[PDB]
Amino acid sequence: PEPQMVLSPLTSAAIFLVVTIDSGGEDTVRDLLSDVASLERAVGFRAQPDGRLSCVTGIGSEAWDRLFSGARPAGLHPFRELDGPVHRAVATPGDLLFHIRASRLDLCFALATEIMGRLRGAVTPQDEVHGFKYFDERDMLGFVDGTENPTGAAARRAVLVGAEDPAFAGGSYAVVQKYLHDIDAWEGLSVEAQERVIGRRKMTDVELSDDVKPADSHVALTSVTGPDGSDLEILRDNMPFGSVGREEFGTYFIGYARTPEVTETMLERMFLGTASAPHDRILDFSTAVTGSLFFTPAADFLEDL
Amino acid sequence: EPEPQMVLSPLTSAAIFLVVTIDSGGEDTVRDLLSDVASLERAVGFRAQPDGRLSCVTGIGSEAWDRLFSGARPAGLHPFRELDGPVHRAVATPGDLLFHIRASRLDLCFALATEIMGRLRGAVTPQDEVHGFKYFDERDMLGFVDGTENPTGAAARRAVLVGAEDPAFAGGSYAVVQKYLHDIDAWEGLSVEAQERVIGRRKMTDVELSDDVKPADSHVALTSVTGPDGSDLEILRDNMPFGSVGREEFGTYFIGYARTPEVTETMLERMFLGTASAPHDRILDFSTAVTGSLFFTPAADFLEDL
Amino acid sequence: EPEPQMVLSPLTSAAIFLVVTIDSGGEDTVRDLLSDVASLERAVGFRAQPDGRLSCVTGIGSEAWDRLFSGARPAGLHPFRELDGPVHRAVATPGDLLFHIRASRLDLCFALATEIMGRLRGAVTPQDEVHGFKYFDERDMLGFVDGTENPTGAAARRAVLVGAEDPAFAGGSYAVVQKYLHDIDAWEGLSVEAQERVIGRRKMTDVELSDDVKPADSHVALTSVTGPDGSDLEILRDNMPFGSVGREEFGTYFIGYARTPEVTETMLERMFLGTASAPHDRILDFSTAVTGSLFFTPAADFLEDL
Amino acid sequence: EPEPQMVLSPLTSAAIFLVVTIDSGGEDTVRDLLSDVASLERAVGFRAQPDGRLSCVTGIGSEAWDRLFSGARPAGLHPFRELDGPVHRAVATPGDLLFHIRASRLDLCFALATEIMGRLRGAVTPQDEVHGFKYFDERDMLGFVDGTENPTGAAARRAVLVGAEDPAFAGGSYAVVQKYLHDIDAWEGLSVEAQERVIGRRKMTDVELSDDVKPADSHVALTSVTGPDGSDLEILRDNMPFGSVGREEFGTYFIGYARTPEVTETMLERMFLGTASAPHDRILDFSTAVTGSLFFTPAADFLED
Amino acid sequence: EPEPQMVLSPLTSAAIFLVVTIDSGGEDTVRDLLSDVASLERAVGFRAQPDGRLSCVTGIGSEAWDRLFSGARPAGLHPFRELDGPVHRAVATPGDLLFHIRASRLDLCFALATEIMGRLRGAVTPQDEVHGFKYFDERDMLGFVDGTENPTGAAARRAVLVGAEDPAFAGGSYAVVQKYLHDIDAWEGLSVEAQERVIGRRKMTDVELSDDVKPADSHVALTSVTGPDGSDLEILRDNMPFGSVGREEFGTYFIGYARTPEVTETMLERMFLGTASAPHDRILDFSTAVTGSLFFTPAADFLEDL
Amino acid sequence: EPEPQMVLSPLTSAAIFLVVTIDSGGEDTVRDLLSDVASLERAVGFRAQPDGRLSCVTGIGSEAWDRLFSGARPAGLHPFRELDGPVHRAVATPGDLLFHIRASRLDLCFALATEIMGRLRGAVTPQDEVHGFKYFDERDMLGFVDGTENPTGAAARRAVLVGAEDPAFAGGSYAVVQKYLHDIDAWEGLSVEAQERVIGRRKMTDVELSDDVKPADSHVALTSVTGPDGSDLEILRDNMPFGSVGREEFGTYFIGYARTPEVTETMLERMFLGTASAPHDRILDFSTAVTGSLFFTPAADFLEDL
Ligand code: HEM
Ligand code: HEM
Ligand code: HEM
Ligand code: HEM
Ligand SMILES: [Mg+2]
Ligand SMILES: [Mg+2]
Ligand SMILES: [O]
Ligand SMILES: [O]
Repeated sequence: PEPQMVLSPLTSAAIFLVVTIDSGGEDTVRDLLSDVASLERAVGFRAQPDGRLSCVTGIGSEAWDRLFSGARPAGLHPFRELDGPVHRAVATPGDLLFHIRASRLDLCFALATEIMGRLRGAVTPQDEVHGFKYFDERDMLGFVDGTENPTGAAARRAVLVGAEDPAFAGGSYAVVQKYLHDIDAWEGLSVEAQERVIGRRKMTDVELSDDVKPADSHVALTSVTGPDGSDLEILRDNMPFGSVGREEFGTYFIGYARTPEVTETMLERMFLGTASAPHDRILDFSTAVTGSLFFTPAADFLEDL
Repeated sequence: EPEPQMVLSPLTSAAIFLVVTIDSGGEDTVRDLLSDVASLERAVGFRAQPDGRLSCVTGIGSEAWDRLFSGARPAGLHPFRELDGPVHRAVATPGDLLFHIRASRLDLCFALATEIMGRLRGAVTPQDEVHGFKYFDERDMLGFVDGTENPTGAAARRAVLVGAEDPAFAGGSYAVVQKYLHDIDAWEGLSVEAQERVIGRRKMTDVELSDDVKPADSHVALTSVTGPDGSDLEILRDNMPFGSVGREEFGTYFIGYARTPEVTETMLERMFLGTASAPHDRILDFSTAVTGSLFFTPAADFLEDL
Repeated sequence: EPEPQMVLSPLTSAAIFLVVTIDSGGEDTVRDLLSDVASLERAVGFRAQPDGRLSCVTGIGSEAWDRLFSGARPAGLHPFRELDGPVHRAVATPGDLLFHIRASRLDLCFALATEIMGRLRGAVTPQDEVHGFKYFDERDMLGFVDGTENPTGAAARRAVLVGAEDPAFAGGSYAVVQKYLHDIDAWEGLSVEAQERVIGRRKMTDVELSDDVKPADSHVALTSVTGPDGSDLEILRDNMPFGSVGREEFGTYFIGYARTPEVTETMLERMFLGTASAPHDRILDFSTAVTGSLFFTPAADFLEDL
Repeated sequence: EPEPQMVLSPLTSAAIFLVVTIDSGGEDTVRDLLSDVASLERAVGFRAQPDGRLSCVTGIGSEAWDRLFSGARPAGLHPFRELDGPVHRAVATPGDLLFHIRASRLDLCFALATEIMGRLRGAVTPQDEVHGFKYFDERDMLGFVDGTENPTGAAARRAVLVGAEDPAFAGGSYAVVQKYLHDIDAWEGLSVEAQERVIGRRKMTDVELSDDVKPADSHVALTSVTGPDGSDLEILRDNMPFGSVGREEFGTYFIGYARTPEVTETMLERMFLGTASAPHDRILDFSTAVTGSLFFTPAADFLED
Repeated sequence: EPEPQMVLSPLTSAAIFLVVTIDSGGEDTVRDLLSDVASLERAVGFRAQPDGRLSCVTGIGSEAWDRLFSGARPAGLHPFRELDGPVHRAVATPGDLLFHIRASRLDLCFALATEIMGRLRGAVTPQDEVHGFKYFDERDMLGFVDGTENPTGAAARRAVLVGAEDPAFAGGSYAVVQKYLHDIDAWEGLSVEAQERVIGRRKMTDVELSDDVKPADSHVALTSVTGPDGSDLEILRDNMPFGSVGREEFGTYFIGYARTPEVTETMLERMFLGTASAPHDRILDFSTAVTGSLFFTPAADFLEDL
Repeated sequence: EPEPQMVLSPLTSAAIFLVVTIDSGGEDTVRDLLSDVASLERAVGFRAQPDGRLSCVTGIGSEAWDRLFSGARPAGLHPFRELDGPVHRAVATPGDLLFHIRASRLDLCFALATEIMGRLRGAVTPQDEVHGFKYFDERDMLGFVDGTENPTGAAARRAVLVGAEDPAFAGGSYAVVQKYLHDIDAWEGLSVEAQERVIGRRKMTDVELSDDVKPADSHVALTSVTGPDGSDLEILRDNMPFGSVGREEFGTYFIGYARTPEVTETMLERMFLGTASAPHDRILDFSTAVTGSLFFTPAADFLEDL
């Protein structure tokens, strides 16, 4: 079973499109899903091999039940809201996700145009973010973002559904959150204080050692080991976005994993805290304004419709 | 002696256009920023040399000029003139400062825009912010190659930079901006041959239609002007696509630089008001202007001294 | 595995196709060159890593096979079969050896071709030499993107490489070549919408025309065949433009690789002989085949051991 | 005043040389094409920026100049003069127009050549068409780096562009072309040391042989000329390999630009006819000229009218 | 797989080779660093993706192995064995740890080397540090292309990586290093043809000399070994030039990886000790080895768990 | 101009600095080499155009100028002056000739350096040889962006090239070199905020600290000097990191070019001797100068003519 392009090369541009399916829109949607791979080739092939255009399509829980019948992915549910003492992770509507990536924005925009052209009148846009790599893989807080992502076989094993849910092997679960940062507040910290929030050094991206890294740093709370001692990992492809006029500086978070349990555990630790940590310090400078969960099927599941 | 801003830029694949108004009381903050904007361009850009190709051209409008400076005004500076054609209208919208930021990548544009606006918050109000990108092989949203007949090298220097005619402001230029939104559904209902008739060139190969066959209300026909002496009058354009798929906005951000606005304004009159043989530029049947402003972009040394 | 030749190449922008026949007495010289051709590919190409992307696929025809080797023949190897259609003909021309040389620049191709022909001088007679070049947006001589639907990765391995069905020759492939000359004047008299109807895809955007609108005598319609499996039958193509402006020759060099010739031969029957609903492939109204040959491209290890 | 044609071009790895004669009656068609060839160059080349580096230099021969124009002639314009040397001969062959088309890739060259010949069909007859390719380390067909001592910047402007000495035609240049075919088997039978003695420079490192060991009949010896005041007389060359393996043609297409043909012609006389010290240029013992033509390449403004 | 280190790297144009010994008492510090060396490679290299191509391969010597680790030893690990030939000698020099750091640019190599040595200061003593750079056409200091016949893809995986013959260490490899200094004055007194006879390949075109002309004491002749197997025994080399023009040092840093040291050691014996028809490798008449060590480069996973 | 040497070079990422003394008897060898150094630069560089960007700038010291040439001296040419400050000292070390070799890759640098020193064998004695590499965002060894405020374009020509003040030597420049070694352990114990106060710019963003917070003893404060008119006096710098990890050498090789050495010497006096308001440049608390020389780099025409 061929997976979608969840494991992509590093790409410098992305469009994230989240839509809801209008009443009556189900058939239009199904026809599009069966064509999305061929549109990806048509737009992408003439810019090979530099273009690295790919589109990962995801389907939400309530939408899955309107479109298909029979067996469902084992872990597919609506994003679970987290009501922490201080910080909250909201859930927002989203039936379909298009995660469109390439080495240039225009390829992204051309593919998005074709997809929404086929869907006009069946869907309603909920979110559209045009993302860009910032410098040397930095995010909007000025830290390198991506460094501890798994690679190669460790990545395939962390992100692709296997034997545990055989009918959906080759699929993945994507969680999306749009975050806005309070840059004024962040920039009032010293660099050393910022490093204590993230858990790594700013200029060199070296992890802080275990004897200085705080329990409420981001890296501390998103490190999770499983009952057998192995690391529980996700694949992230966070993108900066913003608008200077509106003072909007953002990180669009997207995390892929073989089951939503992994991602959800990390989220609980960040928002709700642990025995030793009230919450992830990064949330004192970052507000989530969207939250959705999607299942990204194997490519063959979409071809056969 | 005088160093121009980077009006004549290499081809760049990302741009930010920022148009603001100066609030009451903001003038001093703005003047400090103008004198530092070249420094900020170096601070952001130098670490990404030589690939980055970051430049910022700063432009000042007619009313803002009188609030900011006294003494001489550049000879051609006035407010953008609204054009009320029989069918199509070129609006004038508010604009005191233009920052036309270009680079080979968006992040550098954004980083410089962030630094500029960081110094100016409290003193200005944003009116328009567009993030532009190059689309394929220099194509615009209508699917045609865009820029082909721009002047280059010495001809560009001569068409764009103020010289002896206004010696206090030699090295400056005049910029006209209009944000255009396209009706892509209408446009895509035309055959390719019909689209070529609107533009005046071939779509795939970008070869100009012969005199034999080019309509008089084609875009290329209307924007070709020879001056009293018989030589052509040229501008320098760096149009950028922009858009949002969910809102159905597909746009062209027009910016044209010229040594005097009279050239740009004549082209605009022809397009909106027509000629004896052409009611209006057919491109306007698929393109609506929603902003319009005119700025003077001084020589770099003018700004350095404040 | 055994190591296949570089049938599955990265995208390359230049090629040389060489077709020769083996003269009387030439077999020994040929067999020496075959055993060294991989090391000549590395000699010429290694110093130009990693941009060079130079490869050479060597193929052997049916008659030549029996002069060169004894023991088993590959299952599918036979002379190219002439197709005498009502209107269009697929001709057969002589060819014992194919060198399909690809790289990112012509000079590398030429350098390797020079070395190969150097070793063969006086053993072979050239029948065809074509210097091909890809247009800058993967377009062909007709102006359409060419390559889009080729299979990739595991699907390509499955469609192209001989496997368990003929185990002594696993890792090999079958190559069909035809040189096509186009009538560019005729083709350029069609509208874009008409040309799209001949091909089956949009010219500018390369999106496939939908099933409800794509004519049955369009190229894409006729070269889509499903097997008994239900699954599509695929080939791997690497068509290359060529020509000469002084002689008015504008051409497409077709080369198609498949795990058995039955796939390629079916497509050719459909194009040249037609189906229940289509007289012939409309592309042949603008394209004439003037060569036709079929080769087996053995696994690299087969050649190394001689 | 005058914008020259793109005589001083960036390094380009591909070229098409097209030489045609103007048929009886063809003069008007030619004139119309000349006035448009700059705009064809932009049409084909602009969309391939900035990599494409497409340019076309157009040149006109002496007899054709008389058919096309009246009024002033360029001072230096005359038909190529045959050299009948004791051993080697430089032939003169017909040609009224030259298109010297250059780019980073052959297809751009071909696209522009196609447009040009399309407009000239029926008015001209092709005499020569060569598709050139530079080897990857600026080597020529003989394996030597080719172009090392070309002038650059202001030295090149001084050497190639007509100035105040012929002010009606300032910004123009004179092009000489010769197609050479090589005897590769003879050449490859020389040791490297013997080859270096023919050329005048070291083969692998491209360092010039010192004055005390460079032969008098080496190529570099004979093509170094000083003028009355003792300064070097210089040309700009853009020699391209070409060939066909099937027909055993291995060639160098010579093109030299100079502000007057006297410089190029003197170098040619030294090569073909000899000096007191040297019977002839040793490179001609491996190279035969099979065309020879001379053209004036006007300032681009001259063609715009 | 277990995950190997990046033994099979893309082509890289810079390297640092660092050889250190472990001071007594330093073993715990070293074990900590080995468990973090992969994360340091990512911290330094991630921000420079994808062009940076920084990798670090870490190798452990025989005696160090015994001081550092509990369990079983790799089967092939021993001290480098001195070779005392009639004319030329391969010396064995001290080395407990090898860091073979490669990238597209020296700065990344240096930055990683700095971080590694930062953690080791006080626990190790530097024995050798070489900053290598590739000549622009993959040439070495003798002017010959270097790397041409290395194995590729699956053939490389098979020649370099320990498999089920030593299953606890599958995914490891064995590295041999020797620093060579050349007598450039002597070498440059040879004609090109005589140099070609020492190496066994053509200097300009890198084509192998034919079997009837290639000397038996040529480098290529001596380092071509067939196994008991019938077939070729291969190693993977990544030789780097280095030097200092003031000191007249012009060098080649030899590094060879193999799945067992037997292969590399055979080649070395042939070079230094000779064969029936060759006294020794002629290259050694212009090259003096001044270091020599052997290391085991474990699988990535082995190091992660310490 | 007469044609200057390549003092104004593009950004390059590698360099070799070679400083030598002329031995007795060496004068004529040196003179021959000077007249050929441009042609060596082309021989090594041409075949790697235009990616290579190889240049060599050749400079001559005061004492050596008198040995080599008769006739006029450059007005500004004198031995580097030692500065014996209360705390820090700028040493003067011997040097007759400087070769400042720059390119995009080290191997081109090394190849040209090899040719130059090969011609000078036996006539000169090497005093200093440094191989420099740029860190990947134009950062130096202290982690700051280095080069931001260098002049460009006509401002650079005006700052660095001799003109009509010394018309015989128009086109020349004056280069000062100093090799510095850094105390990295001390530097890394400062907070980033404290480092910024040493340099005078922000570390991450490279923005200049504002006049109200920048300390008087910061590097930027002390190296800003205004001339009689109130304009900035500028130099052109191309500082290069270098180092050796095993020897714990981390260095900055300083090279500054100016039209007269008075400008560079003023800056050095301020840094090392201090002013009324600054004891000395705080960068010297982390940087020790171990060489110091001054050279005149003539116009290229001057070297051709002999
Ligand atoms: C709010 C915006 C976010 C920002 C700006 C951000 C930023 C960062 C940065 C700079 C790192 C260190 C470098 C790296 O390894 O990539 C990192 C690591 C990580 N983040 Fe986040 N992050 C955000 C949200 C999240 C969320 C919501 C999750 C999980 C649900 C998450 C999971 C991770 C994980 C798993 C790691 C790697 C930890 C390890 O070293 O083992 N991040 N993030
Ligand atoms: C006469 C010159 C030829 C030209 C100029 C040409 C051009 C094209 C073009 C433009 C496409 C559509 C884009 C793509 O998927 O590549 C295409 C598709 C194809 N062509 Fe051709 N073609 C030629 C001859 C042939 C021949 C002789 C064959 C088979 C023997 C063939 C087999 C195919 C196949 C199999 C496809 C893709 C079908 C699918 O869409 O699933 N072509 N060709
Ligand atoms: C001074 C040291 C060395 C230099 C300058 C050098 C240079 C070269 C050159 C120029 C080639 C031919 C091109 C190629 O295939 O890469 C080559 C091949 C080779 N060298 Fe070396 N080499 C050196 C040391 C060694 C050593 C010490 C070994 C073995 C322990 C070795 C093993 C080989 C092998 C296996 C080949 C490939 C032979 C084949 O199958 O063609 N080299 N070397
Ligand atoms: C250890 C030696 C050095 C280091 C690591 C160093 C580093 C730097 C850095 C980081 C900057 C700020 C960015 C820039 O504009 O380049 C700078 C500026 C500067 N440095 Fe240095 N520097 C060194 C030595 C010197 C010396 C010895 C001089 C003068 C003789 C000098 C002259 C300058 C000048 C003129 C500026 C720019 C001032 C203006 O900002 O308008 N540097 N240096
Ligand atoms: Mg705020
Ligand atoms: Mg002190
Ligand atoms: O993250
Ligand atoms: O500096």
